[PDB]
Amino acid sequence: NTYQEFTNIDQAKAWGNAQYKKYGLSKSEKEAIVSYTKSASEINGKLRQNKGVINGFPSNLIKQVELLDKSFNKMKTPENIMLFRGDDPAYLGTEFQNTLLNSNGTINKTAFEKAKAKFLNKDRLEYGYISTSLMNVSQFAGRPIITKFKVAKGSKAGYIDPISAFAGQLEMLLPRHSTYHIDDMRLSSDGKQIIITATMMGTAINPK
Ligand SMILES: NC(=O)c1cccnc1
Repeated sequence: NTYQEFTNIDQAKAWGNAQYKKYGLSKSEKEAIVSYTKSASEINGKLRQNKGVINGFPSNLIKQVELLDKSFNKMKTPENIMLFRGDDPAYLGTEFQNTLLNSNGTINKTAFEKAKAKFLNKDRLEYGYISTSLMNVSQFAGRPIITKFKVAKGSKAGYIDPISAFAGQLEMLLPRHSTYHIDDMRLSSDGKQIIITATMMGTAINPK
């Protein structure tokens, strides 16, 4: 299976904007998505902490989460696509927070081997929503960990960039409680980054 990889910002925006125009999101769904782009770290943090159980959340956050979940009934990718993220060391676990990079700003080889043993050829379940970009955009592309997600035609995925509170992110949102498989992990040419290739399986949250 081949996955569409956008190579040009204008081409990516054109395609994304075309997708967004057809979603027919409701007023309430749009409000929930706007708020997500302002408060994603709080929302995803609480989802991770509680392993996806939202019963104890404030009433307004339950409503927001259920609206985001339901919005994916309208938001699917029309083709196999590649999506991107940049992550900081803690993404690999607490043990990598202050050990992944050496004093030169280069990936420590012992940490890289430990990360490979931990994640290579394994599944990973994410309790939060996954914010991605259509390309490796500048804002996040200098982070030490770059992930390329292979997302199959028909999968829940939404270009929310047109109503995001923030610019330059080419943001495609993926549903919460998604599982992906780490296929490949290697250092970059200059040794400053870990490039991860993963295959998106899909989400366990499927209302309606
Ligand atoms: N960390 C990221 O790559 C990212 C992508 C899109 C929106 N927000 C964050």
